[PDB]
Amino acid sequence: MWFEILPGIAVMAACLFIPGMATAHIHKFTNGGKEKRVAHFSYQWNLMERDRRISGVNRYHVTKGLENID
Amino acid sequence: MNPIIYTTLIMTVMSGTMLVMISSHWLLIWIGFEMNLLAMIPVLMKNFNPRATEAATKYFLTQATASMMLMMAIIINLLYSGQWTITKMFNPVAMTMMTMALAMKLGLSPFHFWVPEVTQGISLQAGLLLLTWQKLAPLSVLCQISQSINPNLMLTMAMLSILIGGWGGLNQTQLRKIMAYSSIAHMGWMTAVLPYNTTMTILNLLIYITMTLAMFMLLIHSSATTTLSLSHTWNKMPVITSLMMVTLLSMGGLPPLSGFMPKWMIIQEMTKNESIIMPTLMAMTALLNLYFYMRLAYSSSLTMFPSTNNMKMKWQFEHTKQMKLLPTMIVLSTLVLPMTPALSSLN
Amino acid sequence: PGIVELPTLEDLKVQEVKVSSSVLKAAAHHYGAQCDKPNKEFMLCRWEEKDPRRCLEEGKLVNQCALDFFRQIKRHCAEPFTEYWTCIDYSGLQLFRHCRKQQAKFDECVLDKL
Amino acid sequence: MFMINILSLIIPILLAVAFLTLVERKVLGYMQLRKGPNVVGPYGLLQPIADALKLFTKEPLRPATSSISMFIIAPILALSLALTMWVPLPMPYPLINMNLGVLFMLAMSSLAVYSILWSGWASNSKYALIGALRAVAQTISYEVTLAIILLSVLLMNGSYTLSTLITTQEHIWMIFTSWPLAMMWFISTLAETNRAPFDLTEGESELVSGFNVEYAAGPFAMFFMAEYANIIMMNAFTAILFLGASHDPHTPELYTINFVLKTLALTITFLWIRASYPRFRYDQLMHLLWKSFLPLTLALCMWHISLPIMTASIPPQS
Amino acid sequence: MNIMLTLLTNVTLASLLVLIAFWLPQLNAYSEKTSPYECGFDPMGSARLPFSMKFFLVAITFLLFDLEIALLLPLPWASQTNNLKTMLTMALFLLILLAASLAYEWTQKGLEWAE
Amino acid sequence: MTMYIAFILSTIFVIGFVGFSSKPSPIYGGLGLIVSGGVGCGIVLNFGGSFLGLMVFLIYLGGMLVVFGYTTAMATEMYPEVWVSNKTVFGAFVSGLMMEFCMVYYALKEEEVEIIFKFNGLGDWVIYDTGDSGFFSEEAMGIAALYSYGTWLVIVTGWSLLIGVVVIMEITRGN
Amino acid sequence: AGRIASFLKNAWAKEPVLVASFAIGGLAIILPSLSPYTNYAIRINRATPYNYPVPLRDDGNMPDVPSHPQDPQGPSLEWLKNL
Amino acid sequence: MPLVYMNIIMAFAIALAGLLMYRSHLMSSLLCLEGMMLSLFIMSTLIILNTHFTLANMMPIILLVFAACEAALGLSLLVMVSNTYGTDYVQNLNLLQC
Amino acid sequence: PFFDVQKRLGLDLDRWMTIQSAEQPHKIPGRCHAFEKEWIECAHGIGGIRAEKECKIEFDDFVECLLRQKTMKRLSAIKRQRDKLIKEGKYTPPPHHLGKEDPRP
Ligand SMILES: CCCCCCCCCCCCCCCCC[C@@H](O)O[C@H](CO[C@H](O)CCCCCCCCCCCCCCC)COP(=O)(O)OCC[N+](C)(C)C
Ligand SMILES: CCCCCCCCCCCCCCCCC[C@@H](O)O[C@H](CO[C@H](O)CCCCCCCCCCCCCCC)COP(=O)(O)OCC[N+](C)(C)C
Ligand SMILES: CCCCCCCC/C=C\CCCCCCCC(=O)O[C@H](COC(=O)CCCCCCC/C=C/CCCCCCCC)COP(=O)(O)OCCN
Ligand SMILES: CCCCCCCC/C=C\CCCCCCCC(=O)O[C@H](COC(=O)CCCCCCC/C=C/CCCCCCCC)COP(=O)(O)OCCN
Repeated sequence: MWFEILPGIAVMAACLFIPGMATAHIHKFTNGGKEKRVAHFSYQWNLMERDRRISGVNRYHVTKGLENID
Repeated sequence: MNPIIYTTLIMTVMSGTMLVMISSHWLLIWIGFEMNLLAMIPVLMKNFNPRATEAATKYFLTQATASMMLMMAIIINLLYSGQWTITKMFNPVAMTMMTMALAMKLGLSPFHFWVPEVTQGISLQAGLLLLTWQKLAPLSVLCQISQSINPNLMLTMAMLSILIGGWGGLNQTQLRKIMAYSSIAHMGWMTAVLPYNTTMTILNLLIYITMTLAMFMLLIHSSATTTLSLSHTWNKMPVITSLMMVTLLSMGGLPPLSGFMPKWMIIQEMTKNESIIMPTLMAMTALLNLYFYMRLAYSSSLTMFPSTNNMKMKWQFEHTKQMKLLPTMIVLSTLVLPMTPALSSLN
Repeated sequence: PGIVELPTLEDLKVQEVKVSSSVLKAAAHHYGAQCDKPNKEFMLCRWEEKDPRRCLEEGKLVNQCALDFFRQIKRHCAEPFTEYWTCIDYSGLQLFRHCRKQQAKFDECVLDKL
Repeated sequence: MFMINILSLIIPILLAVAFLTLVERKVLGYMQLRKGPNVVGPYGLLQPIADALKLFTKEPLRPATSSISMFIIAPILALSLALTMWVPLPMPYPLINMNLGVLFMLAMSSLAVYSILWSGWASNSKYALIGALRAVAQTISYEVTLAIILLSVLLMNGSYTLSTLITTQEHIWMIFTSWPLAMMWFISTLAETNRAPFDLTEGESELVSGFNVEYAAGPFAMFFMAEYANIIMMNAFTAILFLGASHDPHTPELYTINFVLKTLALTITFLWIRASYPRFRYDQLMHLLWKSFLPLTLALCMWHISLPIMTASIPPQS
Repeated sequence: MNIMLTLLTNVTLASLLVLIAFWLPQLNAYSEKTSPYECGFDPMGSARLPFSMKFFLVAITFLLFDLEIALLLPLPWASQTNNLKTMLTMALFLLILLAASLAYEWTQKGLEWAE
Repeated sequence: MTMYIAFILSTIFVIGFVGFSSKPSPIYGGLGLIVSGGVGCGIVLNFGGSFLGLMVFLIYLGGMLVVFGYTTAMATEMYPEVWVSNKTVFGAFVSGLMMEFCMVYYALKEEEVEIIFKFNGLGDWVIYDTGDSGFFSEEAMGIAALYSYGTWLVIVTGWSLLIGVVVIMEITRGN
Repeated sequence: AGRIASFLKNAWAKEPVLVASFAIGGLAIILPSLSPYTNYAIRINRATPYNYPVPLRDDGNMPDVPSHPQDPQGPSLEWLKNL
Repeated sequence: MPLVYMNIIMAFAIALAGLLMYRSHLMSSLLCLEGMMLSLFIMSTLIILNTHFTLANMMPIILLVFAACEAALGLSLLVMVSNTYGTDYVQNLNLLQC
Repeated sequence: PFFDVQKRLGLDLDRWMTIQSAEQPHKIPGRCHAFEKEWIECAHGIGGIRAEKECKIEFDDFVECLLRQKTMKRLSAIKRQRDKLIKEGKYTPPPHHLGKEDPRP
């Protein structure tokens, strides 16, 4: 044997691992490494739009902290 | 069919009509129409046979089309003015579609073909319901929007209804089809005066309903659906034939009978406007309805037709079921003209 | 039907608060505690006038109060606040729940200093 | 960058389906005192590749009496829908983040039945037609109760968003709160995927190949892939809905591993159930779903509406 | 936009698989090969003849029971209202009405298939 | 002019309507209605109505499954008709397509009153909202208000559904 | 009281599914009216601030309205933290 | 109005026209009825979304409910007609005349 | 015809959903709340016939808000003139209408 069924299960598990890990890594790579923003409502979308406008590089992920307020 | 289920369906029909009559929201009025139709369809098929099935199918198709156009007119009115209240109907195209949909529901000419067919295909009780109770909701809606109504379309359909009712009734030997064409002509009379005075519409509706109830109850009492089967009633119950003759005379509009009152008041109201030609044509045309009522009276009451041997057995038995409101309906159908000024309480 | 009155572009200029959403969320509770009065004045003007052109000076006062608040935070609690808003910013939903140590340190800093 | 994500989702799913065929064959063999594939490749590891290459190099037949357009459309719809039903699943992050993910799965799954319907009708043969009407009956059997069970379970989530299910079950699995609903949902997913004991549409003993009897080669292969992808997807949905993995925002790999293990266990349970039971009669499935499942589901829906209000345990996010 | 791209990608992959399946292998079609399968003997009638539905009444009931699902789906949001007593009365009213309709059809033999 | 997505979706909606209105066969008509339901879901989605679009798509999928079964049972014949198998069906289909194309050209190049009012186009982005507020979906709150504001609607709807069950049982009784 | 007990036993012996369904439905119908936390759920629903609280103009005659969020006046959520 | 409004109204008119002209099958006309219902749903939803009328978001659900009732009614009548004639042709419903 | 049962008993069966300016959940306003409010207040109690004439201005404003026909007419006129100017080469549109602006929060 019954442990000879295991290689197929391992291959299936490796195949099924790929989507979740790939999605997580691609989300991190395209969002500054910090977990792509969720906007289920218009207020969060407005926050994201405001962030994009003040970044200066037209990207919402770049964040301006206390050094941007002189 | 279970009596409890039948009573529930009748109450659902009446609930839909009352919801139409008491609502202020267009959606609730449309819902009332849907509920009324849904409960009405099985009542037409209570005695199951192919003719009843065909009548129910035709009725369903006509009324579903009418309700679809009704909803579209409501939505167009909402689009051009965000109003759900039943009022002057701020859009003219929506008003035209609304008028056509309500005319389809009532059976006004040009859309009058379904009425003779559905009436002939169902039983006399179903016909009574269809030709009396089913006129209330569309007429109430038409009364509530009478100000925004276009006279040219409504008057055209009313005159066409009177003409077609008379001409179609001239050709019938089946009593249910005669009743249907009579209903078409009376609907035409009701809608002719609607743009001028809704009180006259209500008065005509009430008088017509009374006469129709009396006629249908007399027909149910003497189980006749054809002219020849009604020609036997004199040899079994002559009083029924005499009362039917007087009620038929009343339906014709001859004074001093109660039937004459709505036509008289509508003619007066139309002459209070300018409107001279239209009432003249309407009266001349109602002469045709009088003609075929008179032919029915000739066949059933004023002459005696040959009978059969087996009527002797029927002579020995009495009518089991008794209609408690038939005498009052006959009296109201015939002897009510002197109380005409009481119509003031209708407004 | 008449011309629409509009303020000139010069009348619309003001010192801008240019911090991202995560910084604002991190500082929001203390900002609402400290800058309450000008914000309430501006909101009352906004909801009574029903016209944005009549409450511009109040908006400028709101901006100045926010700038003063953030200048104080910079002057006294720079690093704890930076850690707190970095923590808040990492989250995709920007959740308060996942960073309580940083919030506690920032709260202690502001309570002692100010 | 988004196309890379689409490919990284859809290619591994097809590989998982291909190797699930082998895993099912081996599990059934070992439960039947035999081995299963173990010759072509070490431990039958190359058997799926051989099956696919044999099927795609085999002649495809268009029946003389069949409607050709629908006959070709049906497998395309099946495979594309099976691929699409994966995009809102959070693992722990979804490819497509929807406000109403659950309703999207409901609608797409109820669209998927037309693949079987149209293939069976367009084949223009009697066994295919019988399979198609069995599909109609099966959908009528399971749909209403499936939807009500979903609503009852999600009344504790607070929304229809799939990602909220992770935070809802942060401390306890949802199966400890709604295990009767979990049982009915499991049987409903068995019926929804045309799996034994509810594999009525194929009806192998009764109907030869049933709905897909006319189909051969590559077109036939597409139907098989769609069905097995649906198996895996429905079990992943069940794992997310009832056995909630704990998610660390700085280590999503742990969540992914745990979730994959759970869905693999559920798929192996599907294979076990197939190996263990006989087939229903398709009127008996409708009677089971309408006379036993439906009243209990309505009662439990009433209970799950009432319970959060009585206990002041209403979820957030109106 | 992303969902449209996903739909396009999936449909394109399925279409390409069909295209490869139909253009790669060798085709040898002749009339016997393409004839309808009925276990080795020619079918008597057509498969387009009417096929009776013994569960027709349950199918119509499915149409009505399906619309009550649309009425019950907004319930998660309805639980957030301030007047929880009116909402809970109305949710139970709808579900009791739906159970009564099942009880009526069950007792009138509406769930039994025609023979 | 922005990507014309809504206009394309509405055109495909009209095309599916023409497809099932030509009445080629019930099997084909149901397919056209399914396509129309899908594009209508898309049109409503592009306006913020996610719930309503998904709901109408689900409802029409169930309805068309029942219709497919009923077509197989009661509305079949030896040679079912397609849009190119009959001169009447093909003529109606082509007439509908040409009417739609004529109306589109007429309203797109000119600014004319077809029947009700006029229209110049510009894409339906213009009349949008630029509304910036909320932790909730306004459509969801409105639909959920059925259980607190719409008590009368709930009553009449539930009664009508129960009556519909009774009505279909009475109609199909036969005898 | 004696025939209904036998009816209950027969139903449990023949249709356990229906017995369970009816019991669950009845409990769900009657329990919410007897629970003390229903009003707690109502209060929690009423305490969720979806929209902005527009302040009131001071006319000098509202002692019960706070002049600052941290003032002792106004409603309190202290009951919620103990729940 | 925009182009989408005209397109939806055109779809309604086409479905109405489809219902008005009968071919042979009754089921086709029932499909046209459902199409009119769908068109009305889409039009009302677009109007209500555009004007941000919050309490009107629930009317199209009611419309769908009564559409389902109407479709069930039509299907029952079709079952009866087919049981009578073995076909759902509208040519067979000619027992009653005007 | 119309039996005002609601008015007689004070029930409010459907009046809550008749107009856009009537108590929406969470106080969410309609897009044309002010225009409908003014049209209703102006026409209240004077009857239908008088209202159609003396509240024509408020109703016209409300319909303009609802459908926005004059607004698109004006915008299309402006854009047509701008396109004509650029085609002959006499406008030179500003940098902030071409995407090279300096955005503000
Ligand atoms: C998994 C999905 C993604 C994969 C990505 C790849 C997708 C590949 C695309 C799908 C098709 C795959 C099939 C591959 C086999 C070739 C089939 C066909 O294209 O070849 C021939 C196409 O050729 C045509 O018959 C005529 C020849 C070319 C027509 C001239 C058109 C003008 C083109 C200009 C040519 C000049 C030089 C080209 C270079 C510039 C058809 O021959 P035919 O026998 O019927 O079909 C059976 C093929 N057999 C023999 C293998 C069994
Ligand atoms: C005179 C003859 C009487 C008997 C015949 C009655 C015929 C009609 C059937 C039922 C009568 C309808 C009256 C109820 C109308 C509902 C509205 C009213 O009751 O107020 C509601 C109160 O709701 C209560 O729960 C009463 C409704 C309880 C319904 C019980 C079921 C009765 C239906 C049975 C008959 C219907 C057909 C048969 C199906 C079973 C809402 O109150 P509230 O939420 O504070 O305020 C809303 C405003 N907000 C939003 C600003 C807050
Ligand atoms: C304090 C307040 C709490 C409120 C009450 C809560 C407790 C309620 C307790 C009862 C819950 C029971 C739920 C069970 C639901 C179905 C029960 C049932 O009766 O169904 C069976 C049918 O169920 C089945 O037999 C299933 C058929 C398919 C079997 C396929 C394989 C079996 C599944 C293997 C294990 C599945 C594990 C499920 C969960 C997986 C994880 C999600 C009825 O069929 P018959 O015996 O023929 O009788 C009906 C007519 N008299
Ligand atoms: C009070 C709240 C109510 C709401 C909650 C319930 C939610 C929904 C549940 C009801 C759904 C519909 C009910 C279906 C009715 C079935 C009618 C029927 O015909 O019953 C027979 C079975 O006979 C019965 O009636 C079963 C026994 C009587 C009904 C079941 C129990 C009724 C209530 C008993 C318990 C009451 C409360 C529990 C108290 C527990 C005591 C401590 C069905 O069997 P057949 O299919 O006909 O078999 C044919 C093959 N030979």
